Amino acid sequence: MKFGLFFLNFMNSKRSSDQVIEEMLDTAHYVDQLKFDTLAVYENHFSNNGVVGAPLTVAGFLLGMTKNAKVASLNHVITTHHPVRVAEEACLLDQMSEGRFAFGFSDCEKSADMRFFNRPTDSQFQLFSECHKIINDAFTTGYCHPNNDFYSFPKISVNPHAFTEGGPAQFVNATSKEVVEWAAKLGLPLVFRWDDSNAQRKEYAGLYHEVAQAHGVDVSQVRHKLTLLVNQNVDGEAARAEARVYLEEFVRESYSNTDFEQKMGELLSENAIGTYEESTQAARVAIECCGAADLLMSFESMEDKAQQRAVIDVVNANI
Amino acid sequence: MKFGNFLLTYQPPELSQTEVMKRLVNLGKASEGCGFDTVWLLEHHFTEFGLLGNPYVAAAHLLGATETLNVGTAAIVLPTAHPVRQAEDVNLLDQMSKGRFRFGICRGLYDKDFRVFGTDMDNSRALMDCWYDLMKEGFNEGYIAADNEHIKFPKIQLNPSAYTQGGAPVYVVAESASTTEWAAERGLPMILSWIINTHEKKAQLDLYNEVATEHGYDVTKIDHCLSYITSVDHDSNRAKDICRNFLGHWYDSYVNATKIFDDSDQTKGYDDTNRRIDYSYEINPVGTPEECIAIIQQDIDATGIDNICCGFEANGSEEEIIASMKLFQSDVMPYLKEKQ
Repeated sequence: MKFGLFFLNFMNSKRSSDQVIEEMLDTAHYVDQLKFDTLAVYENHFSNNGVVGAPLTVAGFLLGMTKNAKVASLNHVITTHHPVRVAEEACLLDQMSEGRFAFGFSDCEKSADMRFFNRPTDSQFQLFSECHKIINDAFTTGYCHPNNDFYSFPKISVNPHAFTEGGPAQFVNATSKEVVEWAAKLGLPLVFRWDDSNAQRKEYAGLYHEVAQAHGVDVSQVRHKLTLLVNQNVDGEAARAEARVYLEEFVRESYSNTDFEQKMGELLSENAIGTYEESTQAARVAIECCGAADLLMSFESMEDKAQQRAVIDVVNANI
Repeated sequence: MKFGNFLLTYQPPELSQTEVMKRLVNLGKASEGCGFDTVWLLEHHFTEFGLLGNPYVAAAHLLGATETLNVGTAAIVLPTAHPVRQAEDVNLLDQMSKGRFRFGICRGLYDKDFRVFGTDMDNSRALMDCWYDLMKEGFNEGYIAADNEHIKFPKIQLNPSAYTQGGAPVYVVAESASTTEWAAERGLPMILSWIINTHEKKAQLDLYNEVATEHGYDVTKIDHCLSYITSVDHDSNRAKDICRNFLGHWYDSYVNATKIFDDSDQTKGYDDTNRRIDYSYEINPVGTPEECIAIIQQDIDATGIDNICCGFEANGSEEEIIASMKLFQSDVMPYLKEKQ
């Protein structure tokens, strides 16, 4: 059972690109000496909810800066990119850090993004599935030969080749029903989104399982993770007020007045927000509903560093 | 002055890819220990000439691994990537490193890079010129957009925000003069071939100058660069020997890099050479220290430029590559002197 961090790096009127970026760095430095085994970075473009578009870079920087934690890209949208860049970057990361990089990717969520990157949608999934083929080819072979309706070029070697046989550890982010299917077929772990309802993770979770079955894969081993937001305050109202102030834009952005109030209260209740007893309990249920072997929390919302930092030690001393 | 260590990540026939990645990181680190104030990286796809095709990422690793060292990308091939994505990367880089990143750009020499990255082959200069603007604009405004035959994307916000005012310092790796001109028009500092000579160099300058001036820049602060390949040893004969072999390899490798030439693939759309190079070791810091020292001052005294960056991979081994940088640090480094 593994634990770790993750940075969304949300910027506001109260915290700016420079602030967040540092704080993040500041924290990775701290955690390094603890028992957190992984750091992940959230990829986000053109809005205040995630001040990073290239998770692989930050990954490199943190990789270069740490001694103990694996470091991983949380949701690299390979759907809107050039699989080669991706692959080169990834093996590269694996090579330079010598086996300390993990590769979490994902399909494209915001519709727009896809549009902005010349990406048509009629192929969105296949396009995705493809990129991965290739990325995956390279990983395993050190080469590639596309020749698809999506991309065509002559065969090539993709340097540096890859430290880790087969390539770095991979994972997919659970955004759609159709993705968990595919992912299950190849029997590869997932990462459950903290913004998803407990039920949602369940379905998916189960879904995965059911499919893992029906095809052959022996996922007894597969380890999935889950991300959750942590925020504890001995004043539950406070921890709740802070967090909502914190997710306010995220929500108006992603869950378009679907019931801002409804959605919000739900995240407010499903995430690990509250007082210790409230926080800790909620974690627990979340884990159980989707069965994750790994928990990636995020202590970002906590404005006061001391408390935030004091929340971390606590979660640390647990183990 | 300013010293730099130049790294290609050229793979010798006796070193496996891994081996090279390791030596690559060790050198990046050792750099400063050797008196070098910047480490510069070349970008190159799919071949032994250069294994490192993503300088931003590499840069982030070393930048992260160090407190004060500086890192630059000797040659980011401008066109082949998306400006937005590059802007975010440089910006992250700049902000995370706290201003320790040098953005050396370049136009693009191998076809391959283009046939695979799916970029416009002929427009090579346009692109670079244009990409540059958008990026530029994002650099201080905080926004980016398009509207040309090149790309089209609507106004978006750009994160994070530049650390170093107006963006990271930009350099141009320029050989051509259409390009020497381009630079000058914006008065960008630059990097000079190690294949050309004193006159040749000095002459590129003038050209840079008559423009720089026509546009009112102060040629006095523009920091250009003397880029060379180095070989410091006591036996002048070994130094030059070793070096001769390197350039066979380099050259050969260099040549092969004009590979994907069997016509069953179209770059149609949907979505060569110079002359003698084997003797260019005669114009670079190769041989005893005394020999190095002279060769350098000469270009110095002739251009005014106080930044010379060198590449030691020629010595091949990790050890030799070091000795020859330590040698230099003690024996060449002290003895150089500013312009006229």
